[PDB]
Amino acid sequence: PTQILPPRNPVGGARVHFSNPEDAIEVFVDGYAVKVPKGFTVLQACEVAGVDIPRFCYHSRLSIAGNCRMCLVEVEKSPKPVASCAMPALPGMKIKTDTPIAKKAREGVMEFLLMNHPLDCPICDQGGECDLQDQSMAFGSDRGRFTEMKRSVVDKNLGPLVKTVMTRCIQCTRCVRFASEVAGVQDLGILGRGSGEEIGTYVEKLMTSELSGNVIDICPVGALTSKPFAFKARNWELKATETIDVSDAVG
Amino acid sequence: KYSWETLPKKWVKKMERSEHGNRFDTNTDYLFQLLCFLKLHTYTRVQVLIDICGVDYPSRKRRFEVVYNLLSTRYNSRIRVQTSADEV
Amino acid sequence: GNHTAKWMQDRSKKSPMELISEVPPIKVDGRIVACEGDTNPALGHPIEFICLDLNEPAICKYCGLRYVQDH
Amino acid sequence: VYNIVYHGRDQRRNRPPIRRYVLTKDNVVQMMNEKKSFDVSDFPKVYLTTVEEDLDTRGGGYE
Amino acid sequence: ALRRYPTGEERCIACKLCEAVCPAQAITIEAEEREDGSRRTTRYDIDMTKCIYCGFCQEACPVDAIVEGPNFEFATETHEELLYDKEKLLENGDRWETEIAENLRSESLY
Amino acid sequence: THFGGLKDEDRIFTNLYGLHDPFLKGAMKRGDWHRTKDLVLKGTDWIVNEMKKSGLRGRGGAGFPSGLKWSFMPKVSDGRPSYLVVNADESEPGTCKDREIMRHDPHKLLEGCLIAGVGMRASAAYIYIRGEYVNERLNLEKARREAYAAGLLGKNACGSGYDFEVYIHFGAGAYICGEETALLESLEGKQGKPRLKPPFPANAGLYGCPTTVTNVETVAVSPTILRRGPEWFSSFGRKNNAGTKLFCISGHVNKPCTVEEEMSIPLKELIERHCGGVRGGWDNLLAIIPGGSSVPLIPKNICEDVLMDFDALKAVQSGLGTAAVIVMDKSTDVVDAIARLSYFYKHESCGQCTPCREGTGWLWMIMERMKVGNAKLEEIDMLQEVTKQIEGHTICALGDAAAWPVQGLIRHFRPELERRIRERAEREL
Amino acid sequence: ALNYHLDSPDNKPDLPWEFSEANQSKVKEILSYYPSNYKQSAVIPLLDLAQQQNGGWLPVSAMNAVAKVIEVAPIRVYEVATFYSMFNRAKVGKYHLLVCGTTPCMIRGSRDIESALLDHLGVKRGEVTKDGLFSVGEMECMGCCVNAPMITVADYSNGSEGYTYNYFEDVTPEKVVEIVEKLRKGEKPPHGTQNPKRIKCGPEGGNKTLLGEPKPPQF
Amino acid sequence: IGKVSGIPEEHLSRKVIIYSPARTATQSGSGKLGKWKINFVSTLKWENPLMGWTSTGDPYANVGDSALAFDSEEAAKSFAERHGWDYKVKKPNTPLLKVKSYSDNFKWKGN
Ligand SMILES: Cc1cc2nc3c(=O)[nH]c(=O)nc-3n(C[C@H](O)[C@H](O)[C@H](O)COP(=O)(O)O)c2cc1C
Ligand code: SF4
Ligand code: SF4
Ligand code: SF4
Ligand code: SF4
Ligand code: SF4
Ligand code: FES
Ligand code: FES
Ligand SMILES: [Zn+2]
Repeated sequence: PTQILPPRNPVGGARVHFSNPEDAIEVFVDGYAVKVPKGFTVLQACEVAGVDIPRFCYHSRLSIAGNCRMCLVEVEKSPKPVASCAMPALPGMKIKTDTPIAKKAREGVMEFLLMNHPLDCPICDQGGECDLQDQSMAFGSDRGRFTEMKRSVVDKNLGPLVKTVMTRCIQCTRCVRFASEVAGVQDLGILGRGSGEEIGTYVEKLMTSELSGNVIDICPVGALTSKPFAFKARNWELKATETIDVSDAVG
Repeated sequence: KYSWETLPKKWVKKMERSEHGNRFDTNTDYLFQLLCFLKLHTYTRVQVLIDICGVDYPSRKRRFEVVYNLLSTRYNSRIRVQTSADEV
Repeated sequence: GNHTAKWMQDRSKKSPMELISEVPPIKVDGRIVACEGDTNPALGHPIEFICLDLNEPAICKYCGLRYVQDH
Repeated sequence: VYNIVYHGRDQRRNRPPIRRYVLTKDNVVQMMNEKKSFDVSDFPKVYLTTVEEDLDTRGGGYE
Repeated sequence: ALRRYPTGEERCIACKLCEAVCPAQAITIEAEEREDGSRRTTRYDIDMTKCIYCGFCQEACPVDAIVEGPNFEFATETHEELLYDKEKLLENGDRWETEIAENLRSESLY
Repeated sequence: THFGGLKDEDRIFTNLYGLHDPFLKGAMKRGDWHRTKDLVLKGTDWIVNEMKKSGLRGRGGAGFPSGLKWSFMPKVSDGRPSYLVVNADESEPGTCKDREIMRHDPHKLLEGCLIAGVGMRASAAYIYIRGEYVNERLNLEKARREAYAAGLLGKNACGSGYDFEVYIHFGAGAYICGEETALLESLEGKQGKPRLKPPFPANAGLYGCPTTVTNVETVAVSPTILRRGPEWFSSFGRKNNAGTKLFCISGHVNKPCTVEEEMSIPLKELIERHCGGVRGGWDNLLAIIPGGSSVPLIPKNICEDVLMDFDALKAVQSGLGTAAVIVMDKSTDVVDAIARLSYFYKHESCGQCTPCREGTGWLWMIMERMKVGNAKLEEIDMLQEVTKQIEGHTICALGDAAAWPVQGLIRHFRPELERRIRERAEREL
Repeated sequence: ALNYHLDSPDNKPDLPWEFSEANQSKVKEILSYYPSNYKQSAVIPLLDLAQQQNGGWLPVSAMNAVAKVIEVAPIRVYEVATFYSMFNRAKVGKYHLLVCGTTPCMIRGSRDIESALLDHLGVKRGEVTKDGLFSVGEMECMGCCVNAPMITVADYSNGSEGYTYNYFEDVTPEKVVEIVEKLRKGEKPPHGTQNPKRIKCGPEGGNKTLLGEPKPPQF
Repeated sequence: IGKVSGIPEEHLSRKVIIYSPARTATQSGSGKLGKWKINFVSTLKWENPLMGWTSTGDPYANVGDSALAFDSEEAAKSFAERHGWDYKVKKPNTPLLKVKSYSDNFKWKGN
């Protein structure tokens, strides 16, 4: 009745790059059609729809993974919540990001992540700027039923840049993908299986690669943090200026 | 709500809400005229200006929003007539 | 120490770093410890589970206490 | 305690979205013509409150 | 008073939660990985004059590192003394620990 | 009708018990490699059609209709050489039906590699032997060297014009590596971590090349399905479910044995006839895990008249997986048995996805509490809810396979769990 | 079992390690199976070959050598060596008796199997005996299930030649201690069902199905 | 509307920067984007020599970030031009949602 719907622009003003304006696949994100290029994962078909789907290991620059199931939107006619990060949007697919099954799937997974995770948030360097804290305080449940012995992991020596507290790390594999692909040095690894999974070099091996300090921004958890910025500040104290850099001429 | 039926449609110009306290976001010209209504009216008797809350939205074009609260001691109801007037 | 020389100018009372580096590491049984705090789980720090796979003592970050495997 | 499903218990975000729909002149003239008469019970009820003298009769002065 | 763990070691890991929760922004915390490796506050200065004594710091602190001692008798001749220095005068809570530990052992039930 | 009776001339896996020679000169006598040249010459579409007509369903846990699975492979090869990974690796608790095909008549498995390869336009078969099957993969490499020397496999499929070679990979002790989307990776050289399904193995699986992962029993009955009658095969079992499953009656039966027998057989009939009987008589039965370990329990009140076919066991709120029926009698601690199953799923869970990686250690902790009684009567509803949080969300069906034993234990023996909890309560105070 | 490396004189990336002869040929064959590229596929067989060659465990030098042979960064080889359970990364003695422990064994006395084996050997669970001969290690389902309790020995005495991964199934505490003593005495006990009256995977009273002489059925 | 606003003269010749704060690189979440903020450079912050804490002198130290956040570059520019500031709008760098799929990890390197 002459409603005023919100604009529903992409999640971060993200420019959507059509390879051609012909193969635009049209999917329904919460009953609101969006035209996404062919090949867009459901997560990107929602980031085109302004819906911000909580992701722990899905980095746009990095490869796609299922190392955790924090996204689990419910598409129309699938028997199980599909991971939005890897499910390619098919034409006509109806994505329901806020249906009770999707929200229960998100709460389920954010309980598993916070289950074996140590209570290091006060002593965690990334305490304020944390995907895990900001997804638990927004999509995860308000309470945790796990009252048992969490697993704990020794702290690997990854050099004079990345302070490592692998107990906090959720084994989403984002860094072991960043070092293999973008940094291209292939030193980090997901050693072991099960909860015993440990991320880092199997032999004590400082991350000799440059460009491997960005694993901290890649890391959705405090685990991998800047050792130079050991604890000196907090995510809220820091006044940020959008400066440029002058060390190397890449600017 | 009875108040919206009798009120001249032009006076409740821009907006109208229906929870968290009902409001008639009106226009600055029809404001004191709208405040004349809702008071000195048999079925809407406010008589009590509780509050006049200036609210500043810098990102609007009409920056401020002079939120007149109004209690109706007779009918036990509270209406929040608003406006919008910039700095000048 | 040097960090402790920034906030403490007394330099006669032992620096907290030494007060915690002189307490012996606590033997335990398993591969994971609790270190809930002093004794009362509500008057100590959030429980921090420490791994004892290494041979050297693994300190508790919040309390400085040290735990060893004691196999 | 052992049932931590939240979206059912949620209060901050478990609310119907704001439905801000526009009225154009056609709608309000339709409504004014539809409102044929203001029969009683289309009027706001009065908050009736009278005063009545009482000394200590509520409970007998003992509450 | 900044509490301590029974075995020395200031209880104040520098999370900055009290610096964040403080309504008057009295607490100024600067943190540095000490040589031992465990985080600690190089600067923990509560400005008592710029402080509302609301106990938010006692609630926000995760390890009960900062608590309000029942002292309330610390009127100072000069304002500069009233600004409680970085972890040195708030470290006088060790004297008040015998009462602060009692109050915490009796209040922790709430 | 009334199923169960399979005559010795209808058992497909002759020399199951290794009584006769497994290799050639002992396999040709059992009909192996009989006239595969004609079959390969009969084409790929005919093989797929006869496999679909025979109604052969997946012998592995998935239970998918084979043949229809083989029709998923691309017809026109676009440069990617379609593979055929045979899922020899089992590692499912209770399941030895693969261990009696890798050894003890492996030539059926090799001929099935070839016949399914020509069936699904494949170009090489990677028999992913379970890592621990060292003697079994040694027998299978012996039979592979034989079928290479006898011109059966390699550069001419049994003298035909089909180039098809069987390579034998072997994992190393990982139930998770056995999964269809994880076999491809554990064979690609990487860790045995499943991949998500949106890329299906038939579209981009092994090395990115198309492939279909088939359990040895499905690929190994394929030869005799084609050489015998697809009508003869489908003449067994009920309407949809048809064939002769290779069972493994595992535990707490006075005569545990793996024996091939017609599907849709009454579970009680199988127990009472072949493996002897539930130790201490049928009235001593406590529960039965009818499939492998990836399937809920059967509390002996719906185990009398339940048929060992996919459809009926699915309709009984359970599943027929590898049909590795595990029997448990009134003497066992069923909660301890399911606790050890959940420990197994905690150990053999490649940890790639959060719902399984963490919630399975959680299920193991809750089961090792409830088996003592250290829990609270409302945790049995947390345990149900934890399992339902794991089930639909994991990358592969191992999440299922880890939430299903505990879900079945709750659903059926909730009286026993509640009894242990109340007995712990009364033990205190 | 640590999921990382602690250096030792026996085990460090400094030590030179490379496939011995009578194993370079196996390396070449294993790599011949899989294509020219994608030779990473051969990390499981090459790692198992290195484990057989080095007497039962994988030193970091061995993983580095497998990585050089297979041409991937050593982290990928380390990732696969810590993932798969059969790859022991610390010495497990000469035999490493693997007694299954899953439910189809647990209900059939496999806990008693392991306890008898442990108290006879005298090691906690996975510690190697002071004799350096034996070590016990729990393993999940080993396939030998109808053969109800089982124990797998991994003869690492010779190395890649006398490497026998025998299945001793249907065992009992007495059978297990007998097997261990006959193993320490040097000889190789006969694997398969340690319980006669049943053929392999048989119904324990003589098989009841496969009786008639095999023959080509009516095709 | 700069003169009627009571702001002192010396703070209406100020040079501002109307940016849109980029996403905090540490956390991959866009819930703080699209809020254009005037950035009064306000660089002058010494250290009050008695205690370790800092001490600004510019009145516009914090209000650039705090409590003054518009919702569109047009509203922010209209604001900084009413008050007579010399705004230099710094456009926000937005990400390309390049098409990507799972099946590209398992690509076949032909031979
Ligand atoms: C939880 C789980 C358990 C599995 N167990 C087995 C198994 O025991 N044996 C096997 O050959 N394949 C196993 N698989 C792989 C497939 O489910 C399926 O069995 C195989 O890919 C194809 O077998 P089919 O062609 O007979 O359906 C398992 C997969 C999953 C997800
Ligand atoms: S990453 Fe650090 S701050 Fe975030 S939830 Fe984990 S411990 Fe807390
Ligand atoms: S270290 Fe960080 S980036 Fe790497 S897997 Fe763990 S949480 Fe993810
Ligand atoms: S009571 Fe604590 S939090 Fe509150 S103003 Fe004072 S120091 Fe800050
Ligand atoms: S006093 Fe409490 S809130 Fe403040 S830094 Fe110390 S632990 Fe954190
Ligand atoms: S966590 Fe579970 S579902 Fe996910 S890959 Fe590992 S075994 Fe499969
Ligand atoms: S990030 Fe998409 S599901 Fe893990
Ligand atoms: S019980 Fe699973 S193999 Fe022994
Ligand atoms: Zn501690």
